[PDB]
Amino acid sequence: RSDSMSRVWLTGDAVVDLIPDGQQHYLKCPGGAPANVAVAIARLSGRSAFFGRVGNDPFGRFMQQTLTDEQVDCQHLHFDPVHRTSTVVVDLDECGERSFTFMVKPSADQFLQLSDIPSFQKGEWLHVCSIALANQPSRSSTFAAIAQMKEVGGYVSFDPNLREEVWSEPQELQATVMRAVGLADVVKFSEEELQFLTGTQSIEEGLQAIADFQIPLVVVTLGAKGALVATPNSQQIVSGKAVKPIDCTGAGDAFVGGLLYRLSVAQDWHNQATILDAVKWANGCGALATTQKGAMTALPNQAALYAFLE
Amino acid sequence: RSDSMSRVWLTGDAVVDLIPDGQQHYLKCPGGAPANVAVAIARLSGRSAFFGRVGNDPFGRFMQQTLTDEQVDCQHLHFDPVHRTSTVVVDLDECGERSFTFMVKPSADQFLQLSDIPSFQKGEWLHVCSIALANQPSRSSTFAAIAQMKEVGGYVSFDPNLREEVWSEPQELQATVMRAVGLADVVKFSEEELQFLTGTQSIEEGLQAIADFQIPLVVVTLGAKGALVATPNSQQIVSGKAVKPIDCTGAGDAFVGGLLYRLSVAQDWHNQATILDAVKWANGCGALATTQKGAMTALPNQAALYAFLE
Ligand SMILES: Nc1ncnc2c1ncn2[C@@H]1O[C@H](COP(=O)(O)OP(=O)(O)O)[C@@H](O)[C@H]1O
Ligand SMILES: Nc1ncnc2c1ncn2[C@@H]1O[C@H](COP(=O)(O)OP(=O)(O)O)[C@@H](O)[C@H]1O
Ligand SMILES: OC[C@H]1O[C@](O)(CO)[C@@H](O)[C@@H]1O
Ligand SMILES: OC[C@H]1O[C@](O)(CO)[C@@H](O)[C@@H]1O
Ligand SMILES: [Ca+2]
Ligand SMILES: [Ca+2]
Ligand SMILES: [K+]
Ligand SMILES: [K+]
Repeated sequence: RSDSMSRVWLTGDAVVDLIPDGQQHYLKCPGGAPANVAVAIARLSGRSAFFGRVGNDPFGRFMQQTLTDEQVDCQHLHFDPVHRTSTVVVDLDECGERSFTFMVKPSADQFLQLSDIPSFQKGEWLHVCSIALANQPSRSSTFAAIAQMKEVGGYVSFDPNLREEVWSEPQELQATVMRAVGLADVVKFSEEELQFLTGTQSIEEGLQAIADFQIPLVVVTLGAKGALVATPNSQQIVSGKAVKPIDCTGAGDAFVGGLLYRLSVAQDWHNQATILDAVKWANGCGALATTQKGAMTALPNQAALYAFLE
Repeated sequence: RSDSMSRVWLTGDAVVDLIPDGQQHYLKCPGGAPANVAVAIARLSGRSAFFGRVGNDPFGRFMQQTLTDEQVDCQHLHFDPVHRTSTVVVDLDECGERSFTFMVKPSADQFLQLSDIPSFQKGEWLHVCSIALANQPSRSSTFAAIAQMKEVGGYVSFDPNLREEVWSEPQELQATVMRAVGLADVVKFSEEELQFLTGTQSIEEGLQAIADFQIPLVVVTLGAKGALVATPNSQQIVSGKAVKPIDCTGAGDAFVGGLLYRLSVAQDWHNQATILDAVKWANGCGALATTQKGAMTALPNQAALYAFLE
């Protein structure tokens, strides 16, 4: 027959990450979780497309140029006439949520409109993170996009990727995020995120707490220990090569990029061997992404990833 | 008798200027026009104090640490619980307003409150720029501070320092700025600013247009040609050494710093010889400030300034 490379849509925040380098200097690094995933998929020769809003400013034009250079489809990237592109300062002493300071609140992406959503098609993927749910109108626009992708027979990937300070009403984060968890085909958590969102003290408890959601695939990253893969009535650990991280920025998005790339090119992404293989790629991408400063810098192509996987 | 070094109060925006340096890098430079003037006065061994608002964030704490290191009194620098410190990207191909992109709108300084204003005393100075007038509540708070300084028998310095993009209602800029021009003892313009604000095509026309304001001292900077000094029924050019600029960022604030330092230590700042001498210092400071990247970096001490003046 013929191969079927499905398009992956990414939406949310494209951001400039200011990363200390020699510091009284910052590296000007392209970033923003869904932009990172888009570039990760494209670098692996996948088919990714971004829709959303950046600012009509140099940082916004920098992110548009970056995504375009990386062969990400940006036909549906919009430039807001008023609001500025997200600008984030990174603390290299931390990893994850604790490492980021958001200087632009609310940034242009928070003003995502219904009209920004492109036509979706059966079999396509949509990936979203929680910053897209942080404030209106992006929150309601993003939930509408999710419902539309489900309706047309596409698939939904959700990575909470929690950044509480972005929420003008942080008391709304837990419920809003769990509503999106309830819409997804694929959900990726860090260990801490799963426990926080479900109010549990163990991964096992956390998984039992969302069993009612009947999620096809839940993946819980375990840092160096790889990832727990949860499918209906089944859990297993998939572990890869451990590396000493130089810059953890973007590791989780790289992980999601490898995962979604392999799901997107699969005959049937629900196939258990397909999923386990996709997580092996995800682990490899996550490790490699830490080897250079910047979320996107070390996102691997297939030659590099295969060489690393052995 | 005894010398009388008057305190100069500065209020408005303290900002982090991101200046290309090796660029895919930015230099992280302390800045913001009234913060620049405060540091310029302190470096010349004057008595400067800052009141206003920065964000409760690393950039805000960086500016507090900077002003403190520079011996600027920061007892009245406040940290806003919600809004972020102003962050500005600099274009080295431009000078003045055209070189700055404001990423944080509205930044913490725009939320200056009546309670942020310190007690003023007779003979003290207050210096303000137009960003403090850009939006509420800072606009009304700053006009209140101005009226209070006038009432107690202090002096008011105003440097429009126009940055239109900071105004949520830019159609209000001209009238709002000219209202402040009408309150000042000392006003400093660039040539372009004077003509723009008065809607005239020459400096001479611009000066005639504000004659009705009965301003004690108007200074119009002329780039390398020095400055025009306008006092009642009198104008003269004061020119100093021309330098080849390396980074024009902060030149105008350095100029104001030298000017206000010498006015602040004078027996009678209205004295014409005093004023002309103060402008000679101002010119020297303006030139020296261009010799390094960053608004504050090359603000001179007296040893450097005297050596440059000859
Ligand atoms: N030292 C490390 N060695 C190998 N892989 C790592 C390492 N750190 C992170 N990763 C990889 O990248 C993924 C992301 O790691 P993680 O710390 O859980 O990021 P996040 O909390 O954002 O999900 C891991 O699942 C793992 O596959
Ligand atoms: N090439 C230059 N050579 C000497 N002095 C300069 C030079 N450029 C700027 N200055 C000094 O610094 C001041 C500020 O210059 P200017 O270009 O008018 O800045 P601004 O437009 O912000 O007021 C000048 O009045 C002048 O005294
Ligand atoms: O996941 C890493 C990414 O997440 C963010 O914090 C927000 O989207 C970015 O600053 C960073 O590149
Ligand atoms: O006058 C120079 C200063 O003016 C600003 O643009 C705003 O206050 C700063 O970015 C800069 O340091
Ligand atoms: Ca993450
Ligand atoms: Ca100026
Ligand atoms: K990295
Ligand atoms: K400079």
